[PDB]
Amino acid sequence: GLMQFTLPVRLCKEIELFHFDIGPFENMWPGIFVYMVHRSCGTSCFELEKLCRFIMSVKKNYRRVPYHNWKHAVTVAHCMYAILQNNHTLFTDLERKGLLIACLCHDLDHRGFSNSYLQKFDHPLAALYSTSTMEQHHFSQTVSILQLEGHNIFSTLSSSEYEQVLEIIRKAIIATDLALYFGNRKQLEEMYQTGSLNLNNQSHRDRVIGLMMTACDLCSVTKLWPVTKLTANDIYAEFWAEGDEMKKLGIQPIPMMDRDKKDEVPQGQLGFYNAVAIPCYTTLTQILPPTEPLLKACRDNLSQWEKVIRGEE
Ligand SMILES: Cc1oc(-c2ccccc2)nc1CCn1ccn(-c2ccnn2-c2ccccc2)c1=O
Ligand SMILES: [Mg+2]
Ligand SMILES: [Zn+2]
Repeated sequence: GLMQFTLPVRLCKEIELFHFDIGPFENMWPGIFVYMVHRSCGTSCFELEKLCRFIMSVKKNYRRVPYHNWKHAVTVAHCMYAILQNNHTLFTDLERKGLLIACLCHDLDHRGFSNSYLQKFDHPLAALYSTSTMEQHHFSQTVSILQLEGHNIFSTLSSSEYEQVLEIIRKAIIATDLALYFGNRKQLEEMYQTGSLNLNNQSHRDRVIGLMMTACDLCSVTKLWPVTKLTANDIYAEFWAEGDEMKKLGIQPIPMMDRDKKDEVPQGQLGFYNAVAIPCYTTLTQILPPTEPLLKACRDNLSQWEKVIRGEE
């Protein structure tokens, strides 16, 4: 109870900022997450013994892949922490509980391959889950870990509160399927502009939480340039492995996954910022004004990719 987590001064200050990088010391990431739960949710939200056992089981079930790894899980949870802390009174007690856990669990047991590669491979998961294949798997893995003895961090919730929080986590994790993002943002855009957007309407909250999940998931594009640029290498390390595996199935991959087309990465990032990232943080900033620093950092990184193309870096 009286056992707080405390970070060194630089981390205590910088963790509050959207653009915080969790650093290369893996052994500090569990402490960083508990710190964020305690400040976001409270020292009472979870039994520390159960939370610590949940965290280490989640870590164990992330794989040693270039990008979709334990560091990504904690990075996405921190972006959610920053949004929740800058939007104090907008979110319920259960929502703050659910979303930090949802973010930590959102890519559980990722193999570094897209839904599309699972389908073309004819992976068993593609027969079990026809759409949002990996995301249904990520939710399935979350429930499994929650049901390990001593791992049920929600035990002190009532039956209906427990069902509500698992429903928050399920929708939050499905929403990280980027294929669903385009339509979710368009609906939120129309709702905001026509003025029909209502945060007491559960279906509306669900959409807002979905966009928050996309925003946290894409948050590598909202870091300082050197972090964004170095994270890009890990992202493309996976894309190019998938492209290799597409070639082994006798299918030319999209250029984004074809390592022979490394040259075109700068223009590819531009399209992505313009088509996905900037739209995402613009709509998020309209709905939740205090998330504007994510939009600003994203615009700064767009400007940096424009400089790469112009030969200035
Ligand atoms: C559209 C395009 O075309 C090229 C390209 C490159 C080289 C040659 C020819 C084309 N590159 C891109 C953009 C690449 N791209 C896609 C998602 N992310 C991303 C950013 C943060 N998270 N994620 C993310 C990663 C995995 C899964 C989900 C999300 C990302 O960087
Ligand atoms: Mg994912
Ligand atoms: Zn992710």
